[PDB]
Amino acid sequence: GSIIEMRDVVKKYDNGTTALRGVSVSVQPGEFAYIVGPSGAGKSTFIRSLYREVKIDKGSLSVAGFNLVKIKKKDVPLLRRSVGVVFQDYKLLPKKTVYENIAYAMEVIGENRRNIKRRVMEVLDLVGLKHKVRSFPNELSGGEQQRIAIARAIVNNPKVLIADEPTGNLDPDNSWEIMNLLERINLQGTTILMATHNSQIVNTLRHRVIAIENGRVVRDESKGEYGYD
Ligand SMILES: Nc1ncnc2c1ncn2[C@@H]1O[C@H](COP(=O)(O)OP(=O)(O)O)[C@@H](O)[C@H]1O
Repeated sequence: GSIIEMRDVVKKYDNGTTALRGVSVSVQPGEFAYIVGPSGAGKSTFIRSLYREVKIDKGSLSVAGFNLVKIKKKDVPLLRRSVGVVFQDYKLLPKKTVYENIAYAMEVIGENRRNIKRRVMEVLDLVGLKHKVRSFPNELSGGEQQRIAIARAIVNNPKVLIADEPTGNLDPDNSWEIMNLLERINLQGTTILMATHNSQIVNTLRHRVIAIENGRVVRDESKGEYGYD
């Protein structure tokens, strides 16, 4: 079945503003989708709802098998275990080695010695930074920081990866590197939802395009174009 199912989802903030006005999106496993649209359209409310940070007021929403309306807050961490989140403002722990930044998310859930150092070296190979396993974050470039952040978000192998403007703070070439890493992640099966306003990326790296405008899905196309300024 669908890994993300959103039907007639309404999100009203307490100040009367309605960020989502009955949005319906169906995402199969392994899909790679861009979330585009003018600012204030509700892109980030859309994605924030996908890991239960935002609670919807009306409609149905299920992510990775979890009914997000009925999920108990005590279970949201279990939801996050299947739903990794990458941010614009990549922020690693500064007094921790690259290895420790990645290993923390596995130590939390109590993974044993064996799987931790194996899994950390694996994801370090994926992001191509195993040669900096013992470096701290600020000897790392910006693009390298976002790559380690992405490694952290996928260390527990989540089924879904929500990326809010992953390249928003990176120059063109480092953004291509982030997109290539996201692509290889997607090819391994991870469903990737990427909110973005980089039209070059969207138009060269053709994937599904979900365009939101004034809280409503205005466009949902295979290998679509960016379609904005
Ligand atoms: N915490 C909040 N309280 C009230 N209104 C909010 C809140 N967060 C966002 N909004 C409003 O919801 C709408 C969508 O915002 P947002 O989801 O951040 O849009 P986008 O990500 O497309 O820029 C805007 O009108 C914004 O002002």
